[PDB]
Amino acid sequence: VEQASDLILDEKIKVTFDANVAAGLPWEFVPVQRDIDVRIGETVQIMYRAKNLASTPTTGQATFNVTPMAAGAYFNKVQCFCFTETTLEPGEEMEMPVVFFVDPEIVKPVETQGIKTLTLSYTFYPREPSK
Repeated sequence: VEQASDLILDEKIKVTFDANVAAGLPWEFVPVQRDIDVRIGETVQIMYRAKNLASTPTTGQATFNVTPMAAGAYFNKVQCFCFTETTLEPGEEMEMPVVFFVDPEIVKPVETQGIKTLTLSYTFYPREPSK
């Protein structure tokens, strides 16, 4: 419920935020850490910063894959309305909080059965004018 307060058994989930950026998004999209720990629900705060380094505005409606492979399904809050990243003029600092906690239901099916690093491959690469 964008908390977990039952699901939080003291079992450690790792998560590994592979934040990639390419030309298409000429924004200084810094990961906070490459990774986090959550105890399977432990509802953390991890911000992100994207500072625009272009000479004209861009958009930033970037694709993400929230899975090492098997899981994805067991990611809590795979999408929502009001995408954080969006649009910036040539200079400005976007920064936004994120919250992330893996569902312990991951440790149920044969699918995953050991899988517990909900790796978020972010690919910041829509369209660049000329930075």
